[PDB]
Amino acid sequence: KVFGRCELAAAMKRHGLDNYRGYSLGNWVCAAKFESNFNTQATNRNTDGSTDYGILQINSRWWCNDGRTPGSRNLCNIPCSALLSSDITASVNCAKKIVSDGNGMNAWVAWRNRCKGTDVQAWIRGCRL
Ligand code: NA
Repeated sequence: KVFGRCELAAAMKRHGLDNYRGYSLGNWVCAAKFESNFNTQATNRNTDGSTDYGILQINSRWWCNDGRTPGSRNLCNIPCSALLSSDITASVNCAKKIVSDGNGMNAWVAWRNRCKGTDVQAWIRGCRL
């Protein structure tokens, strides 16, 4: 599923992300825009052979099992395929675990480089929320 901007904001808010660990909803929508262009089925292979999955490009090195990332962990206890569903539930819930682990949203490179310190509210402007 490919979401509209406001459409995904509304879905993320439904699933408990708005101000989760002090991170406003705009932060989450901005991260998703630059990670996946709002596509639940986005995948990208990393140089170490791990792969990032879904709307927030969660990494099989630590957070899910895909069967082709040797010596990795599965801290969200899920197959990586779970992070590609039209239903954003598994991605939101594993993201809550990642952002709560010490490094906050700096875990997401696109967030650090393109959203952090920006006017992230723009990302929810015009959305019925
Ligand atoms: Na893994």
